[PDB]
Amino acid sequence: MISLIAALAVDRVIGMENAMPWNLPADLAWFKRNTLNKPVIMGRHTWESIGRPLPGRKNIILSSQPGTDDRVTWVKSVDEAIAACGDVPEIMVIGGGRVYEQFLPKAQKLYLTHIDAEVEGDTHFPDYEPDDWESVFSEFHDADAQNSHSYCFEILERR
Ligand SMILES: NC(=O)c1ccc[n+]([C@@H]2O[C@H](COP(=O)([O-])OP(=O)(O)OC[C@H]3O[C@@H](n4cnc5c(N)ncnc54)[C@H](OP(=O)(O)O)[C@@H]3O)[C@@H](O)[C@H]2O)c1
Ligand SMILES: Nc1nc(=O)c2nc(CNc3ccc(C(=O)N[C@@H](CCC(=O)O)C(=O)O)cc3)cnc2[nH]1
Ligand SMILES: [Mn+2]
Ligand SMILES: [Mn+2]
Repeated sequence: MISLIAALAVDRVIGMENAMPWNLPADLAWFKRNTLNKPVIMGRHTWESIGRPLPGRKNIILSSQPGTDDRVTWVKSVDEAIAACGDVPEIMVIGGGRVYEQFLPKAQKLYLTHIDAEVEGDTHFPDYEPDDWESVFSEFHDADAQNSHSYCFEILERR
């Protein structure tokens, strides 16, 4: 089972200049809760952006080039990435835009954070067919002293 997890600002913006230009500790905490103890697949630019392994998860990096860090697993295709996860119940695809596009056809489940923020982007989440997906969980949070936008956790499952 393949799932995508991502946080989307207005217009599906997910990144700018190889970062997320927001700061929402509560969303990072949701990301960790939903990924811990599962393998995470990411593209090389997202690997660079995070800048270090995510602990407690098997980190699998897609790149056409040989790997440059043996603390993580490097693979050269979608199918190799999936195989490197092994017999696991749930594989978490953690981006970025190019990787999300490739895994979205195989995915059964999306974990999307909808952030009420206007930010210029150079990377987007795929323009996914909404009719394909059932919303099974929604949880809205107002901004607070730690989280300077409102945000909504959503889980969708392919119908
Ligand atoms: N808001 C969020 O939830 C979120 C999540 C993740 C990332 N982001 C943001 O998204 C941006 C990065 O996304 P991006 O689209 O630029 O890059 P990306 O998808 O992270 O990485 C693309 C790279 O991955 C490799 N790759 C992808 N598919 C491959 C395949 N099938 N076979 C082999 N290699 C493959 C290639 O590396 P090579 O060039 O080495 O071949 C490619 O250049 C950053 O701004 C980041 O902060 C945001
Ligand atoms: N919902 C969601 N939010 C994100 O920020 C996000 N980020 C990525 C990729 N980038 C990142 C960047 C940093 C960390 C990170 O530092 N997470 C730590 C923090 C734990 C804590 O803040 O609570 C982790 O252990 O997961 C994870 C992913 C992919 N999907 C996402 N999905
Ligand atoms: Mn806002
Ligand atoms: Mn919805």
